[PDB]
Amino acid sequence: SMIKSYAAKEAGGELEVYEYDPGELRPQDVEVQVDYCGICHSDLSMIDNEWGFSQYPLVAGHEVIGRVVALGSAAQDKGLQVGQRVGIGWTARSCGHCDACISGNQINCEQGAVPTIMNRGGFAEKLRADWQWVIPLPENIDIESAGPLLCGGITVFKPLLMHHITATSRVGVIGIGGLGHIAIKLLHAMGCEVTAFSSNPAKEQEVLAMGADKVVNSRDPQALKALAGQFDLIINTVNVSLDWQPYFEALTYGGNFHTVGAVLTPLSVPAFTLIAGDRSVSGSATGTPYELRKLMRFAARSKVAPTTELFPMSKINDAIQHVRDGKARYRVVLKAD
Amino acid sequence: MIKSYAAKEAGGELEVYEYDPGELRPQDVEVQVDYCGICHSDLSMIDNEWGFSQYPLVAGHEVIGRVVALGSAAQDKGLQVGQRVGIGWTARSCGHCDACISGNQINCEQGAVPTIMNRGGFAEKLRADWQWVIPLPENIDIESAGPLLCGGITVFKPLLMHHITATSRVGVIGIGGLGHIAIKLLHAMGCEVTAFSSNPAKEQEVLAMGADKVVNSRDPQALKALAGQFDLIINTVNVSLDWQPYFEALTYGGNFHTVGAVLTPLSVPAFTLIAGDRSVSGSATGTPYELRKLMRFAARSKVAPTTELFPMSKINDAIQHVRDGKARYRVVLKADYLA
Ligand SMILES: [Zn+2]
Ligand SMILES: [Zn+2]
Ligand SMILES: [Zn+2]
Ligand SMILES: [Zn+2]
Repeated sequence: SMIKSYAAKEAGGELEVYEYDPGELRPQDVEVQVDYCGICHSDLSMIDNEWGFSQYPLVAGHEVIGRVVALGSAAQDKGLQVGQRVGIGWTARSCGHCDACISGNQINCEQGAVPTIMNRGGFAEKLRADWQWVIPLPENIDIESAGPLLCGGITVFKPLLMHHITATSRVGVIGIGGLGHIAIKLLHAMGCEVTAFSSNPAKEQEVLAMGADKVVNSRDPQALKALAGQFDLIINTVNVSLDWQPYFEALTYGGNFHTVGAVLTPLSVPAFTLIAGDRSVSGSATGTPYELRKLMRFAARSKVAPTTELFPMSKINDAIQHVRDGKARYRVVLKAD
Repeated sequence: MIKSYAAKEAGGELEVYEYDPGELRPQDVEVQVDYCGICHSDLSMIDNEWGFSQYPLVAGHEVIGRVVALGSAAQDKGLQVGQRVGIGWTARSCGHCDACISGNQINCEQGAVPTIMNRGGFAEKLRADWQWVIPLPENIDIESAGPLLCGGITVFKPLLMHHITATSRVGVIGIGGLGHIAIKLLHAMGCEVTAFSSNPAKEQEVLAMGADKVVNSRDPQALKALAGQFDLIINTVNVSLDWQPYFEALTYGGNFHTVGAVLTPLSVPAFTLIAGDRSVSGSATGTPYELRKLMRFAARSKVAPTTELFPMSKINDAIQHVRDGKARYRVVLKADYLA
């Protein structure tokens, strides 16, 4: 069989129609027909070979909502049926047997979990992934907006799990873009007291409507100092460098500053600041198959969805440029056409 | 063909609908939609609340977009292909009646044609007469500008009618979709601004909008204490309140002005008007020139509605959000792939 895809033929290149033969389905593989595929900056990073391990032709896309079209020989009794609506996120394969995998922590597999993009992603009519990483979906989920929940959604949901966040938690979110807006929606659904930190507070009382209780300028020193010791958790979602110190001091005792933004400049973390408040600084990215399964359920039940905008896949290069130019409001989703 | 989201029956959900606009009229301008606000007048038209809806119905009348074509007679009318422009409640007027020829086109003697009726902005593209295609300042925020074309002009127009300046003392009844824009605009004009609010929990938020004072509209004695203190009071709510304390809150020569379409007729004692040389007035949307001026003023003063974004592909969710009373404070659709 041939698979029709949109591929980059060189680093930073525009995507071209590219047919490839995937060969026979591996025993653990599931083949999925793409209905929708989100785009995020990680696709751009891979297209651009920002991280140095891209291989060309490169088929990106890792935020897929689609339907099962075929099951490998060892995936025929793994809870999935042909026709079933499913999702595929950033990861497609893990080893299964290392301590991380066998304990249900497959995203941390010791061999390095395999990105979906590496075995050819969702910017295509079809893709394949290991059955463990093919996420079953709730019957009533909104499929047009669900794709980014698999990348951005799980990225901001995971710290809520790691730090045992409940409705009485006081949580701050730095950045109100693609990731930040989903974090605010999820926190609001959890009943938490939510503060957003943004660049432009007055031109974002919109953020209050998203689910924030309070909105503060992310650089305003007096505002930030006044919040000393107030927060159980502050999630950083931006990948630029800020003065982090006031945010560390805004943590209550036992509080956590948690970055899901891949800030390039290392955080400067004074031991005394950690010591004085029994504070922690941590990080994470995407989650396990179980966490993904749980998030999609929670989002469907709570009626939480990312703010998306649809592009036809036939205009995928326009869609990518839209994301590059910072125009996404807030997550671009491709519709397979 | 133009792809749109249309209601097929009164109160129905919107469905993808293609219609043929025919050849561009000589005075028309075709606009590609980038954003379109939603307000309750879209809902009233979808629901046929007023009895003159025609189905299939393409609503939407708060459009920010770009010129994609100029009619033959609209080629030298200040607009260029690619230019960012707005279309509000109105799409056409006759041009030749006393109202139109004098620069009062919204008061067209024949009835100015609503954008909806002409096929509206819940679509990839729409058309309007070039006079009603409002040019925009280069630096305006386009994502939030849409509702200025309807809600904005609605609360701006009484400021023009009553010659409001920074020395004016102005009250605003209601701090929802219309009230919040009124407060922001009045603050940008330097006025002394009082908000009359039914929700005591929103007081700090309303102060933050630009109100100098917030008064509990459910407290009869707070209102009575304000006798004779206001030059203008703008009603933005569409429910029947006791208007009398607000009439009495007007100074001599003062004005009560409703932009709320209250269904219970206002009870207006002649003696109250007489004793203070007071007036009760109303209005809705404005002329092309007033719209042009409002958008310039809003962009320069950085006044923008507080908006909530949905893609147009989620228009039925967005409409339900507005129906359920959740708008905080104006819902805007972002145009996206229409299949
Ligand atoms: Zn492993
Ligand atoms: Zn992603
Ligand atoms: Zn309107
Ligand atoms: Zn006329």
